[PDB]
Amino acid sequence: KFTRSRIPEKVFQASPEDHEKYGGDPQNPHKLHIVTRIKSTRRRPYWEKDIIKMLGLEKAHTPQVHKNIPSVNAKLKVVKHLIRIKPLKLPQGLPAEENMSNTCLKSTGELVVQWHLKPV
Amino acid sequence: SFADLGLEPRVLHALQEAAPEVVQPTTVQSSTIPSLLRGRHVVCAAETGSGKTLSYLLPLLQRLLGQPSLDSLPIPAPRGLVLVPSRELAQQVRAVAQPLGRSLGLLVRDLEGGHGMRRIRLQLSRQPSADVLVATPGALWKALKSRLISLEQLSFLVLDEADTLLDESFLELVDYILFNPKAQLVLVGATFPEGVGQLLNKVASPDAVTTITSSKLHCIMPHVKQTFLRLKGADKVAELVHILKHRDRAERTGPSGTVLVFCNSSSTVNWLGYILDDHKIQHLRLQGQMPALMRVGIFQSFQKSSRDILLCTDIASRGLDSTGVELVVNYDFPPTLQDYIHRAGRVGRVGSEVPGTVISFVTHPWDVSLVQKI
Amino acid sequence: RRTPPLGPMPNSDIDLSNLERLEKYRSFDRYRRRAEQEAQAPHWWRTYREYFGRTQQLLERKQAIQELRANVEERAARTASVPLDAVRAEWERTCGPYHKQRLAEYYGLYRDLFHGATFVPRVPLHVAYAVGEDDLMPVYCGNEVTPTEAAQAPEVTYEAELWTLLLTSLDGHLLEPDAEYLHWLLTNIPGNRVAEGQVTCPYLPPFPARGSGIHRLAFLLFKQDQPIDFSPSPCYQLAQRTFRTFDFYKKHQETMTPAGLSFFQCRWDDSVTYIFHQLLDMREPVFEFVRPPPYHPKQKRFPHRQPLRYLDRYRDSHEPTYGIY
Amino acid sequence: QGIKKMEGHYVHAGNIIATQRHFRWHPGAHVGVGKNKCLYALEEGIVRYTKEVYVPHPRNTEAVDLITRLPKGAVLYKTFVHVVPAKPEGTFKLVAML
RNA sequence: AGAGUGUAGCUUAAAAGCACCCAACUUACACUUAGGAGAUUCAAUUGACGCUCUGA
RNA sequence: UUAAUUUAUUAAUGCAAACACCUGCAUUAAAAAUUUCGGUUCGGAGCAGAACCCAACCUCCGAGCAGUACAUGCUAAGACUUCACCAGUCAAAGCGAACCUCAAUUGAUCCAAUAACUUGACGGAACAAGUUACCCUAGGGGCGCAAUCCUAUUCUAGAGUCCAUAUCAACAAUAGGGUUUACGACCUCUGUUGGAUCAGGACAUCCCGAUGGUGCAGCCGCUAUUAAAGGUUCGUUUGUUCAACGAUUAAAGUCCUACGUGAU
RNA sequence: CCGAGCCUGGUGAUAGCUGGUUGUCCAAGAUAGAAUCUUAGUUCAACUUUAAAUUUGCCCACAGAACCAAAUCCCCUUGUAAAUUUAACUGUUAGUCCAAAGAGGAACAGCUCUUUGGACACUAGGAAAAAACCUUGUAGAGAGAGUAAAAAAUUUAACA
RNA sequence: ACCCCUAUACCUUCUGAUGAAUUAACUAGAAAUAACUUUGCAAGGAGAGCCAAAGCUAAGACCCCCGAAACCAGACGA
Ligand SMILES: [Mg+2]
Ligand SMILES: [Mg+2]
Ligand SMILES: [Mg+2]
Ligand SMILES: [Mg+2]
Ligand SMILES: [Mg+2]
Ligand SMILES: [Mg+2]
Ligand SMILES: [Mg+2]
Ligand SMILES: [Mg+2]
Ligand SMILES: [Mg+2]
Ligand SMILES: [Mg+2]
Ligand SMILES: [Mg+2]
Ligand SMILES: [Mg+2]
Repeated sequence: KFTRSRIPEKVFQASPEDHEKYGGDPQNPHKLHIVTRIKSTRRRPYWEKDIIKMLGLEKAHTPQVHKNIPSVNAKLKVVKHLIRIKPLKLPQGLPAEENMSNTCLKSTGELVVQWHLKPV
Repeated sequence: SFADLGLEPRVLHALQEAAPEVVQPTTVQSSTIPSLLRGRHVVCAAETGSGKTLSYLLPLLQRLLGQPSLDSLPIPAPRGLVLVPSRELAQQVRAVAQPLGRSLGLLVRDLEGGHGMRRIRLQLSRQPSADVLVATPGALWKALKSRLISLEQLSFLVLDEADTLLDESFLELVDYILFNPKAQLVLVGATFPEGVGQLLNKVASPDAVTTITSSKLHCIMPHVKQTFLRLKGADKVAELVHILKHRDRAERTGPSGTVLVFCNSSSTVNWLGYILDDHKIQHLRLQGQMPALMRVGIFQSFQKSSRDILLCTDIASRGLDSTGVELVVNYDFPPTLQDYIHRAGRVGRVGSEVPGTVISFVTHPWDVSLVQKI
Repeated sequence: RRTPPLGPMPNSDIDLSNLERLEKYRSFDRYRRRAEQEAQAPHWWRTYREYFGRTQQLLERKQAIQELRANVEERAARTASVPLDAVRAEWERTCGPYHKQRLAEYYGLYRDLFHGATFVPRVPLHVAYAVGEDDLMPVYCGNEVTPTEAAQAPEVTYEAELWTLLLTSLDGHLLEPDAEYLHWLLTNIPGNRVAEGQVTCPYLPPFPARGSGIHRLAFLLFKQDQPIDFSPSPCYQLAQRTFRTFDFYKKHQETMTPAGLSFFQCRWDDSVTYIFHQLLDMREPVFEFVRPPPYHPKQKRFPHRQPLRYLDRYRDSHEPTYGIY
Repeated sequence: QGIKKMEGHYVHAGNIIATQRHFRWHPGAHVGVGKNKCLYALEEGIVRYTKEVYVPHPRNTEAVDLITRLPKGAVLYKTFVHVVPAKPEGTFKLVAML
């Protein structure tokens, strides 16, 4: 009987060796997370299909993001096996309305304050 | 097994007396007995004569053991009641209850219409009050209308042939009988048609259901061989006579040739019985039109298996637990497939062990029953 | 399924092996007493209440009882006079507080005026309403006086030596509910002299509206340790007289505890209307005490088997007619 | 037979509450009954059931004999049907200011 | 000599309720009605007066 | 067609109608005509002496009755509804009151009467055979040899308590039955009662053997145990395992074996 | 053409039986049960879909759900967008295969028969060929680019 | 031009095998009751009736083709 099946809480239990292996720290978590699809909407639970629909993941291999709330955490972990998340960082400040236009996303995590036209 | 039910020493000794026919409880009996001993109001559909009456009675005996004798004061009604649709079924139930209550303290009584009401309403029958009483609905309704019995004193009710008790002739008298509503209600049957079960829902509150065997149309017993009559009705009785000639072989070997014939109409049963008695067959006929004393004598003879050929009307299709039932002929195929299956389960009522022969005649109205035969 | 009792089932332990060894309710009063003892318990299967609800003095009393028995002997019993005046005086002296608290709870005076916090009145206070010269109308806890006889200010007796007497109608007349209409305000009374204390609010007559049921007016005196200031002169304004006793007792009566209370009923009368017209200078209101009306059944297309009363329910009355003249 | 209206259902006065032969249903607050041993509403409000000990009237002598036959520690208990009135009896409304 | 100690017979009563008995109706019993008899062992939380048990 | 049903039509009768002929009505046939041949009776006393019940083509009194009536008040919310109405019912609050005899004396539905009220002797579907190896349209699927069965069996692996060879037996293997399948188209268009026979098995033994008790002196018996090692006849009536008849016998016991045994 | 001559009318006879039934473009839209002289058909049954009228649904967290395993249902928030009554017609119901759960038969089988989940009778790339395995989903052109699934591995008998 | 690379003939029962040599011409949805939409009038509507407690009149839209063997009358055939 295939179902939305139970998985342990240890799947979301990190390790200090893991936090070193990953780029994460136990303190000061991420403010917003990003997500993407790299697996088929086909051949999973239809419940999970509408879950990915709820995720705004009707595109695929395209970026999207949300606020990584615990409810959002559970929603993502429901469809985690098909999806990927990213620590959608922003080393600079958040985009002010004065700087409303010049923003972008560099895949390592950067949100651009001003993506100008000349190099460094 | 039976010891899992915590039977009393009288109950354990009676169960040991039921050996080798009872060495352990049946699986349906295992499912039924302690849940009833849990006091839950429920209905159980299972094999006829599968010890289901004993499974209901053992938990009833345990519940009556927890009941005080002070409710057994004079003039009141019983606390343990059972219902049967036929006087013969009620008499058989009362006879079975009197064996178990010989080593117990429960008083067992029977009530049915067409019998002596002086003995029914006797001072040691109605007024002294009993623990176990199996009663027909008509006699009980007459007693309640005449204040010869009560309904506030009941504590454990059993509905045998509850589907037959759910008959349109039988539902109104049962509802009139329906009375303390907190009593523990248990119903027993062979199968539950849906249109009657919701009728139970008219007087139900979170009950339980215990079903046995296949959940589909459990038409064919694995221990019963069945045949289809590929011939017209005109010589079919003659073919039945030929089957009687075949039953002549069954009369030859001593392997018991107790034959039960299904007849739809009492007058048709009388005509067929006059033909068979004319045909030098040792046949006895029981019907709803038979005299009550004559029916009682015929039922006692069939209990003794005195008449190897016995015809039965619509009054005697289901519920039968007859020893040595080896020959069953639906001389008239039953108008209900449930009725045909119930007549089939009436024979070989010792369980999955005692074998028997089944032959059913086929008529034109039963042509649509051929699809039911599929 | 099968629902048994949640708590202990009745008649379970008293069964035992020997049922005939039970004492049995030989007397019907014994069974009634056992049933009342059970009914005092709240039980676990719910009920109607679930949905709706010194040695020297003893020796002296024993000597007095022995003397009374010797005076009777028997012969006086075979019909003792037992005067109720001395009995009432001794009851007011000894056990008057519990009965007074019970009466105050029954009248709802502590729950309404004081917003709860009922207390046993230590000081026995009874009022005497001046009706002519002789006699004076006695007002105990709950004694009823009409507004006609209650035109003038009444006297009070408590047999005590500061004090503060007040009078409030807890019925909440005229204005909004959860309020009491003040009638008199005596403060800093030295000793038993009520006139020694000042009178802030002058005494006004009762003004119960017509057909408004019965009104509850209570006069209360509280034990005062030190005299305190107050505040309203003789006024007929209803806004100044509107004050709750709970608020006054909470944040103003800090060093003050109750001592005595006397309750009375008030109904509409000629003097109430006279005070309304002359003193209040306003029209007297009258109340109806009207019950709810019938729901009236559902109207269908045809009356079916019913009589002629089916088609005449939901309008009014007596002479209406056809299309048009 | 049986209970016509379940407890908690709002019912007008005179509506059939519970009908039974041999009194399985007993009377609580505001529950009328006639010669048919049936319970009916006597007021508008919400119906409730309560398991309270039943004490028969002194007119019933057989019931008195049965209660005497009950033990001194025996308690009867019975399911009575109370009718809590939802609406009040009436209210006083200011007629006129004469 | 030591322990337990203490409201009439009984009370996880603080001077009450169950119990006692008398009558009348009872063959008798029971109920009821009329009755009355009934106890915190004494001195300042402490002591002894009274009893049971363990000894001699 | 003796399935069912008629009988349009004849032919007879008989009855009508008219004074041998015609018409009408019944019955009977002949002949027809219309339609069927499915699927996978009831009580009191005793027997029955002290809670029930209890039996007799048991012992005695009785019953199909008779007599005596028809607050069993009024008012009044709110409900059930004969699936309409009519007819019927339940019932709160109020006014006015309390606070059948018999001993049995009977019975049931159904069809009746009766407009009805009332009066009469534990479950109640509309019905029709057999053939088409001629049906009709339409749907569904000798000669050659031994590849196969084949047996005077070799090596003996191995079972057979041991022991390959008392017996069996596999792998491969000397080979060669014309009885079985085709290959080539070689001369061509689950049967049945007795009986006969043979009988096998059981004792629950008819007799015989050995005993115990006996209302066993003895002869004859009866009962009970043990004993299947043995037998338990001949004929007559009738095909009947039974039954009647005679001569018998120590006894003429019983059944089972497909109520044994017909691939004669 | 004799198994009942031939022909004309009646005769557009009749069976629920097969097959075929004509140009375009937008909006929505694929498998549950019960009766039936019935499974080659039809009727109660559900879904829809549309037209109108009326404001919360799907995903869930606590508590709770029985005596004779996965679990499942009622189920605050979260994210996201549709849900309840009234009506009309049609249309599926004889589904295939795969992973799990049972019953039967050899525990043969592209065999049967009920519950859960998919896709599937509908595009493209790859497994050699490809109704079912993996990726991928949804519109056009460009002679750019990133990416996904992606070709089988493999060998031995030393001893004091 | 072809040889270069991709490329399981069409229509259809199916769940994944019958027909069509090829042209050119013929050959196969019409019953409006209800409801809706759009017009005219309005407590009346309409060129006697029918219906109306917002209706009544006008129009619009749903309904194949091929294919049995049968049977009866009336002729005609040796
Ligand atoms: Mg239903
Ligand atoms: Mg089914
Ligand atoms: Mg009711
Ligand atoms: Mg034609
Ligand atoms: Mg046609
Ligand atoms: Mg067809
Ligand atoms: Mg049918
Ligand atoms: Mg039929
Ligand atoms: Mg069919
Ligand atoms: Mg085409
Ligand atoms: Mg061709
Ligand atoms: Mg044709």
